[PDB]
Amino acid sequence: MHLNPAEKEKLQIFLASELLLRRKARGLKLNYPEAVAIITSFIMEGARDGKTVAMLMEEGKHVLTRDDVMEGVPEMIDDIQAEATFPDGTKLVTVHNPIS
Amino acid sequence: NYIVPGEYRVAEGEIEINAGREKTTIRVSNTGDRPIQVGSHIHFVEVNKELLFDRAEGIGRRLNIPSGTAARFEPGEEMEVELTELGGNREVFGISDLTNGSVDNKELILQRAKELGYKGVE
Amino acid sequence: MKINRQQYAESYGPTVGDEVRLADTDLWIEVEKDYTTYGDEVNFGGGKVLREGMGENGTYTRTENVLDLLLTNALILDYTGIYKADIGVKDGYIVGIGKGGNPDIMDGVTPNMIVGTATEVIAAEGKIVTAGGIDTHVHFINPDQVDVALANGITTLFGGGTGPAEGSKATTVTPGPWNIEKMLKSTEGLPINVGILGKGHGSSIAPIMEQIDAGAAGLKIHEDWGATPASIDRSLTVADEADVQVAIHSDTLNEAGFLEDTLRAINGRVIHSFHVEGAGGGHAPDIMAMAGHPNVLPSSTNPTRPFTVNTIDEHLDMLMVCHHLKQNIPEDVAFADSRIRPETIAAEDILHDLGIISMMSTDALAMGRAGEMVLRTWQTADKMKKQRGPLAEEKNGSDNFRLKRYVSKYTINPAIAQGIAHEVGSIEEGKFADLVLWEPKFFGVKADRVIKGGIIAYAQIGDPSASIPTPQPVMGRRMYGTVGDLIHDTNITFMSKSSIQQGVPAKLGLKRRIGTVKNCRNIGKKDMKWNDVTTDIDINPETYEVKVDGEVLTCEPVKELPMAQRYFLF
Ligand code: NI
Ligand code: NI
Repeated sequence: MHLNPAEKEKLQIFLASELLLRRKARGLKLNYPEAVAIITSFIMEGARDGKTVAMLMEEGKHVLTRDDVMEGVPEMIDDIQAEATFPDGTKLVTVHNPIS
Repeated sequence: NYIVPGEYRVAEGEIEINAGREKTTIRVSNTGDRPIQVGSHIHFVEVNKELLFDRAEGIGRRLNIPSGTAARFEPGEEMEVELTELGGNREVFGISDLTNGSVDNKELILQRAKELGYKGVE
Repeated sequence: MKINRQQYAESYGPTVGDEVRLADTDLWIEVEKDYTTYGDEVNFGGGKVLREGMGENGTYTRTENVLDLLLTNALILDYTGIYKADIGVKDGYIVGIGKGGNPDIMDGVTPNMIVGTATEVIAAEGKIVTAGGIDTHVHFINPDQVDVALANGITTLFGGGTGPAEGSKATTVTPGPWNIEKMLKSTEGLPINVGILGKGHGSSIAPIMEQIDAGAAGLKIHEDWGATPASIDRSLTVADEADVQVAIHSDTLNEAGFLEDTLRAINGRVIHSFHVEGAGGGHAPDIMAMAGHPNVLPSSTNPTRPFTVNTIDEHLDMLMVCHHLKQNIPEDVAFADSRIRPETIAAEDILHDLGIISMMSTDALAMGRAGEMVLRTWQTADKMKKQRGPLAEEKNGSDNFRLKRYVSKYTINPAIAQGIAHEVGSIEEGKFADLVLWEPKFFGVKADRVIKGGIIAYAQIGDPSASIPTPQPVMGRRMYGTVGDLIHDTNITFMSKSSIQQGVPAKLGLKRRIGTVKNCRNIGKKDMKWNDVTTDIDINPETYEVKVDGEVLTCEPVKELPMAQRYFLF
């Protein structure tokens, strides 16, 4: 596979997001690391899908809403940043105040 | 009540900066064609040569703006700024090499500024 | 020109009178004073103050009052106060707490806090800065425990063990000269301060003392090695000669005596009473009464902290598991029931709140959690506020008195108990620069940056392959202070005076900073900062009820705690 250090680490975000998604599906209000993992993986998968950085900056604000998360979590997350390989190489996505 | 983890509950009031120091308002023009931004703590007389202002009025002073902020001059922009006095020992070293000692040596600072083309001497 | 306070606090961190919530607790700390000069705050970045000829002095060499490091705009939370200041570090030590910058042009700069060519900058605006936690109840069982400790703000591990050997799994002991030498050498690779305890057991002095001379920094008396009157006595005789501390886990079984027999063997000498409540070990059911005595420095371990609805079920089972007790053998059930008691665990909460239990510790990997000493301290203070109300001594709406009482339990008090507070345990000038930066939202939960000897050792930081350090995944990682030979200059091995005088460090080739254990035989409860109460604690032998000043000490267990499911992935 030729995994580099970043690829190995980023697998763990996908796994955390899968864990978090299962928790959300059984009715739990998500906590801080769960919410960050879901949004982060969505961005990385969006890059893989070929979306633009601008599309993901927009979409990342609509992945989770306040009713999906515990009290205070929206205010704990000022931004979520992720780097992924777009069709035009690695780019940084910053989602500001992802959960209102 | 709703808990925002780590939130502040600030006291009432306002914080006055550079209290007790003389304040001076001067007009400054960016005569250059590129933008110039000036930090709060740069000795004002030693800013970019293409800023035109009464250089003597920048001696021993700096912008009276919150620590770590800056004033911006777009190309050709002229505006007023408010200066405050430098404190401590009131000595400046380095920067544009116009002072290198006490800011009380106005004649020497201005002589150097004029010889090097810092606009607005006299 | 004036700045409103909201904007001021956003830019420079809070100032006098401002309050900050600790994580998601209901505890609020208030800035008591601020060493700045408003308008001359130090800050670093593009167009900011700490630039040559401005806030950074361009003239002075490093030796001429210039710092190696300036932490700007810190909100210090310490036994000494809750206040705003810049912190200046040099030669790995805290040399100035005050106002950093350039005396050329700024007012109020502390004379030895010049930012110069030699100075690195850490922005602490908006962070709470505490001393590194001092965990004095560490079983050295699994090296992976060090990162666990660093991640929750612990910077010193005092205890014993040789890895997952049964002696070590039960007791904080590195036994004898050879195991001690081996563990001193292992310690060269552990990125945290360490002090090693020998076996506080024997009936002749020489076997015990030779451990001290070999490089142990104290002793542990544990019932699993025979917490008999003789072992207690010999260990304290050694400690009084060597100037090292003795920890005790007493005879739970009351085999050779009851509590009063262990106190008679102590005979007024100073001793550190581990897990004083007694779930973690000690004369059943009344060991907690040790915490009332003047010569006892009392600490709790953390699984009982604070009392919650799952505490008893977890502990009864935990005890059964660890002691291989069958729910079948009446003696094993009776033993467990005599050891795990809601009555003493509930009172433990209250004794912490009253300043009668002076310290917290982990009991890492033996019956305690290596990364939860700080966490559970704050959960206990939060529970106490809710159940007992703000202490009578508070002022505004602030929890400052409680915050100083509780921060003391895992910083300065363990340091004073162990004879190492000249070096660590508080943010004071002249002490080693072991500092922990916390975002307020994560306070007491997960440290942002842990500074060891003036270099960052551990940080919550993101993708190493990214353009900037903040992108995911943000996780705890060892930093440059732990790499190469820098691990030697950023950490301290604490050792007895005799082993240092006998040249043990050179004999073993130890490269770490060597710290001297001293002044721990001439202290008592009165020396425990904000937790200096002596009183007659009565524990009813039939009901286990605890009384202090004729009042029963009781509180309810809570169903939920702050600093829990909002933060952790598991
Ligand atoms: Ni024990
Ligand atoms: Ni233990």
